[PDB]
Amino acid sequence: LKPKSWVRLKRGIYKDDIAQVDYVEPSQNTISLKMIPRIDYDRIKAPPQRLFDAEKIRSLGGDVASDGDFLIFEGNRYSRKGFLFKSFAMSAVITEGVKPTLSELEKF
Amino acid sequence: ALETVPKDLRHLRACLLCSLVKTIDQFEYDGCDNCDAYLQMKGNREMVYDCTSSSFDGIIAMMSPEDSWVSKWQRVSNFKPGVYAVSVTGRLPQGIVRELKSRGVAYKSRDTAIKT
Ligand SMILES: [Zn+2]
Repeated sequence: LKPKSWVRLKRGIYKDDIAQVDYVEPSQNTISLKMIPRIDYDRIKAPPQRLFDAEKIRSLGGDVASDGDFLIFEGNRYSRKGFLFKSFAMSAVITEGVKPTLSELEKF
Repeated sequence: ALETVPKDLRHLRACLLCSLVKTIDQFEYDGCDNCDAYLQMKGNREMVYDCTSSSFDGIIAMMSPEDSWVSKWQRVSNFKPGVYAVSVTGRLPQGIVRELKSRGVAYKSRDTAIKT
């Protein structure tokens, strides 16, 4: 596990997706991960990886809060500059065999 | 003295200085049975976080610090009977280490785990 490295979430809607290791917690409990969201922006719920659209999720309304480039939506989901920056458990990700292809490297 | 053993398996921490394993509540209430005279960990949750780390390898029950080979292996033959982890990973804050050195207490890492 290294800073700015890449892991993959074990479960969730982001399962098997490449996520950059944006920050490593000193306590070794969680890590902050950079991800391209897979969200319907609350339009379809009563999905492919897409850049986080702050204006779209603000227009849709519901559980949303912006500080600027940073946004909190849909139960503490953190996004910034079109990219999710969210903390995930070290047991909830796989830390080996992950390398970005060129597309993921361009993405992150 | 049952004060040196956990009452439950949640939120267990290990003292980075003597590898004593207690619940964080026990560390907050009665402090470290082997370091409170040098740390004053009683009644300070933040200081408990600073000096005790939740992350450790193994559990060892210790009964005879003067009559145990594992006590010699772990360098815990001068500590009170309790639940002692095999390896405690972490490091104290630099200020606390310098305070211990000024007092005269050398700080040796308890992380005896083989790295790579
Ligand atoms: Zn201790």
